[PDB]
Amino acid sequence: GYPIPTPHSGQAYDPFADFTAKWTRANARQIKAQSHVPVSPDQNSLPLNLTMPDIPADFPQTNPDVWVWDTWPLADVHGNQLSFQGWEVIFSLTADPHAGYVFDDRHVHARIGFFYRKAGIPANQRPIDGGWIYGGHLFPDGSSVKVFGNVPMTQNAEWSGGARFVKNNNVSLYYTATSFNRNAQGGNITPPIAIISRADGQIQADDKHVWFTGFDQHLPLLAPDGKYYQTGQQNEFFSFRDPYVFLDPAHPGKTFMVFEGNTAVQRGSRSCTEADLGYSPNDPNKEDLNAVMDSGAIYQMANVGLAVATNDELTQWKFLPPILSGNCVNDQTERPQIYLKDGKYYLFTISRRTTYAAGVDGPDGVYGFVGDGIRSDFIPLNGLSGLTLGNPTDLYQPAGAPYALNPNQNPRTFQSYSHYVMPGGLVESYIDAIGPRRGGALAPTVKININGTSTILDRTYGNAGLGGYGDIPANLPA
Repeated sequence: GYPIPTPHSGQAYDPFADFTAKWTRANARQIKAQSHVPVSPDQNSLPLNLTMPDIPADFPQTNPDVWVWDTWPLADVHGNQLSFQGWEVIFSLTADPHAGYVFDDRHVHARIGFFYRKAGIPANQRPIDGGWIYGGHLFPDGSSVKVFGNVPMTQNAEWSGGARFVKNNNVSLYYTATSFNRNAQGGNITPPIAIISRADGQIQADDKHVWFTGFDQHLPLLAPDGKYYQTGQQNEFFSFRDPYVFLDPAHPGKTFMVFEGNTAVQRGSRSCTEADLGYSPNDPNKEDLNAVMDSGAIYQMANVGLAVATNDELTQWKFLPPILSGNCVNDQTERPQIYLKDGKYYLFTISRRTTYAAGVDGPDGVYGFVGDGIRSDFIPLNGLSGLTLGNPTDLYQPAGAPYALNPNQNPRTFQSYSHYVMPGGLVESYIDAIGPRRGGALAPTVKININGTSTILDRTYGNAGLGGYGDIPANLPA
């Protein structure tokens, strides 16, 4: 019934070289191949080892005054999570739950906030909610939007990136600034503008609180080129965001960045090739290329981009060819991260069931690939499928939506999103929808065992796999 997965070597290339690993239809079709029809009253089709445990429906809010979603720690370029003066510090996308707009209209209102808590306390000794103290907006009002200059706009938002502890500034925040020009119906009057940007500030603390100064000067670093990375002009619905800045010890003088993009094509272009399908000419379960494009799969054109700093100050950056594409497979490979383990390079990226191309299916959650370098013939994890950890999902019934759950679907198919892989394979995420309840709160922290080309969610960790709500611990003092 199911096709032979596209094989991959994991072989490393020069980071500057023109080679892009393909997350192929033959690979992605492995996810449903590995699935089982759920046995009532169970509603999960995924392998148990690739399934996030059920989050309790009585979960606490991270903060009752703030919607919280995509979250990152205070870090260095190695990926270490740092306490500062005996505090743990996190940064979150933030919105107001009592301001007129509904949770799914969060995005255009997003402000980067910070939270803090005393370090060196085991999760099970903290308050159930993780004990995060909300410090407020990280950036001064009006500082971020200066990055767009004098352009027509109705909204601007601060989206995800990273905080690097490093001019008696000591924190560089890499994030995505986005500008919208929308009619009241949410229609684009002009295409959204998405600029990966940097703001530097100073973290300070005493015994009572953490606070920040600076972040007045926002530097535009990268906008899509329309050669490697799709622009608003090519596709008003383009994705360009989620900078992950890191050091590769294979390239000691360099600073790199992975990010979410789309394959740089005009929307509706019949641009998919045999290499995106990834079949043996002899596979009896192979697809026809034109048939795949006719099914509308040409609207799913995810890539993970790579950029390299061109000055010592990391204020100037250059695009390199994309390191992964999911053309005719999925439109979204979000929050890409490079995770170094056992001398290997893991690319983790988050994706959605509802952004899969026709004829391909998989859950919301974390996808993973392993290689010998940051530019590899990346090996999709777990039976050459790419699935690392999915929300419990029946792939034999419709997806529905977090704002309108299909009754025949697992009510936790949207339970978590924006999974971030921390040192020692701990995974931090936010709650979207659990049955009728919307989250905007941090999920229980979870643990994946990363073993070569496969992964197991650790059901010995915390309570049957679930650790503390919003448990984002520092491994090193700053």
